[PDB]
Amino acid sequence: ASMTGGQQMGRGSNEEFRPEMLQGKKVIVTGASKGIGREMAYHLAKMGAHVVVTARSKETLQKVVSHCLELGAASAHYIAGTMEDMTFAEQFVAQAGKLMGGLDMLILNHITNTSLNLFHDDIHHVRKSMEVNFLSYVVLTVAALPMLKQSNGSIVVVSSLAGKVAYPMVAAYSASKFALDGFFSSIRKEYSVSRVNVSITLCVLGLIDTETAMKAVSGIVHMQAAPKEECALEIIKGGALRQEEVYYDSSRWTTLLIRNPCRKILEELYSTSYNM
Amino acid sequence: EFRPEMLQGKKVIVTGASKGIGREMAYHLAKMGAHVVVTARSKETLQKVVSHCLELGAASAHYIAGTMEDMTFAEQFVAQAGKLMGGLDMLILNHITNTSLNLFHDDIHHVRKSMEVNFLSYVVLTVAALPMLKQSNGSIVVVSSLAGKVAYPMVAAYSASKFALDGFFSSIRKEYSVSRVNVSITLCVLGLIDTETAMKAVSGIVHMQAAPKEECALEIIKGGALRQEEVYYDSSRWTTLLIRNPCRKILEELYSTSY
Ligand SMILES: NC(=O)c1ccc[n+]([C@@H]2O[C@H](COP(=O)([O-])OP(=O)(O)OC[C@H]3O[C@@H](n4cnc5c(N)ncnc54)[C@H](OP(=O)(O)O)[C@@H]3O)[C@@H](O)[C@H]2O)c1
Ligand SMILES: NC(=O)c1ccc[n+]([C@@H]2O[C@H](COP(=O)([O-])OP(=O)(O)OC[C@H]3O[C@@H](n4cnc5c(N)ncnc54)[C@H](OP(=O)(O)O)[C@@H]3O)[C@@H](O)[C@H]2O)c1
Ligand SMILES: O=C(C[C@]1(c2ccc(-c3ccc(F)cc3)cc2)[C@H]2C[C@H]3C[C@@H]1C[C@@H](C2)[C@@H]3O)N1CC(O)C1
Ligand SMILES: O=C(C[C@]1(c2ccc(-c3ccc(F)cc3)cc2)[C@H]2C[C@H]3C[C@@H]1C[C@@H](C2)[C@@H]3O)N1CC(O)C1
Repeated sequence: ASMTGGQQMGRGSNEEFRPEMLQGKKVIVTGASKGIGREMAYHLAKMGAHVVVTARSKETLQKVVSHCLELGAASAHYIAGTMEDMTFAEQFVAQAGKLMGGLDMLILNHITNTSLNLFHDDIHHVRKSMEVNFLSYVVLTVAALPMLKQSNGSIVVVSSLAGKVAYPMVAAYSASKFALDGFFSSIRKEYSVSRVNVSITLCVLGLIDTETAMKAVSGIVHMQAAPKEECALEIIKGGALRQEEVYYDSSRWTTLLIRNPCRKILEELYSTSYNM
Repeated sequence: EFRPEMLQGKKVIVTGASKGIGREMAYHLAKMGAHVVVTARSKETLQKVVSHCLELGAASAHYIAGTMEDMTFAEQFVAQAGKLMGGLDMLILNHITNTSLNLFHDDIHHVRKSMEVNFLSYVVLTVAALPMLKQSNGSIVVVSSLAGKVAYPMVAAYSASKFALDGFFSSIRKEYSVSRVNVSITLCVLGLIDTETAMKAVSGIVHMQAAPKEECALEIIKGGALRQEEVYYDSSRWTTLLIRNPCRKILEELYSTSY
């Protein structure tokens, strides 16, 4: 332990993933009682990492923690509460970081319960989507940044194809996912010039075979769903490799067209438009 | 091709119209003979715009002062304006909360205020205006930015609110298409303009070739009247070439076959 030293990241480490990259890493996973969140928890447990999981259900989180330790998690803990409460979001991070003695990766995955419907007048759902899916993520980031700066850590933001392109029946949801891109892509550029060695991974996902998604699309949307296990891993891979964006969808056509080279070009052209 | 006669007698709302691009839009509409209801917080500055609008030949010109931080004011403003003009043909959403260029550290109050003013009030204003716009087969004009399409440092909260506008309004545009709601949605993606606020905020930080606010305001009205989905306005030739996302339109068309 004390007689041990070196680095997992060398030549090729920016390109090829190894589960050893997550060995002994301190990770937070939000919305981890089910779906992709729970699948990410499980993969991190297997890779030999420390985990602190959160969601509103204490019972469901207990089950995840139990199973997480069984898979070989360096440590597994939960803190239950709602991400509607900005005070809970802020203290959760400090309370979670106390448990692990720091933080290497912050996985922001939770969303407020959403169903497919046309927008008419539900301003409460518009506001709640902005608060839970976007604002809580900002609060969690502010609370986690001192620890991530110490560890030269990572922020992993779970977004959607609906956070890159427009879709009907998800206006409030899509607004909150687009906001994530605007916010986190802007601070990534600030961290670059301020030499803050905290990476930011935005994960653009298509349909995933989670219970919630399958029930929500039932009889409304007829689309191929990708497996939640592989999705969870691809998210962790991009985070560990410090990739700016991760794309995961069933369609070959999506993977080919989702990338925006012109955005990357426009963003480069203003390096020469910035003072000290 | 646009014609100023398209706005002749039209019932238009212009938000954030006491100065800059908003005031320039209020002036162009008055020249075209539209009925106008302008808003911002400054009663004095709005009076000057109304007077200068009636001076340019507006069919009618009114102002209602108040803050877009108050969702109740936003909702009631539309009904109030709708009572004044006897309906609505165009809703121009232009206001934003006062923003300066700074690195993000812990200002969650500015993140929340940016989402409330620059995004949420736009949604509130739209909900309140939609019955009238459905009657007139009207238009919604959303003033966004290049920072609402690409990432920029020192504007995290602002950029988040402009990206949110794209997500929201582009999604409801697709819903209006399938629900056969004949209300068009124009998202205006603007580059650096020569307004007092922007010229002051970029001073000693960034320099460019500031596009004129007069022409900008007209290009916004043009896109709205022509019912264009998106309007792009910037001084750079390279921006106009790279700003468009054809692959997004292609991907959006592929998922139309799934419901
Ligand atoms: N599923 C897909 O097809 C798909 C596609 C694209 C993107 N994504 C993204 O992937 C992520 C995970 O989706 P999923 O389908 O795996 O979700 P899921 O199975 O529905 O799980 C949602 C998780 O968030 C928690 N949560 C709900 N409300 C919350 C609140 N108020 N405060 C805190 N946590 C809350 C849930 O537990 P409690 O209810 O007990 O709180 C649960 O752990 C989301 O960011 C989603 O947008 C998924
Ligand atoms: N100028 C540029 O370079 C540029 C570039 C890209 C995009 N844009 C977009 O263009 C639009 C207009 O920009 P501009 O440069 O013309 O702005 P501006 O001169 O700063 O005008 C802002 C307007 O919003 C009002 N406003 C501010 N806070 C308000 C509040 N809480 N409630 C209601 N009204 C409020 C202001 O007046 P009061 O203080 O009296 O209320 C004023 O009428 C914005 O959406 C901006 O993002 C501009
Ligand atoms: O982000 C999600 C997943 C999801 C969604 C969103 C949009 C549509 C969709 C598809 C074709 C259309 F034409 C219109 C809408 C269907 C489902 C699920 C349902 C609902 C909203 C959102 C998050 C979860 C899970 C929530 O429960 N997705 C799947 C898309 O690839 C991006
Ligand atoms: O949207 C605006 C205008 C504006 C802004 C935003 C970002 C930068 C910028 C430039 C180079 C960088 F590298 C980083 C940031 C500079 C100015 C102005 C200042 C401030 C924010 C925002 C709205 C108004 C006017 C508000 O008063 N713009 C001009 C860009 O083409 C898109």
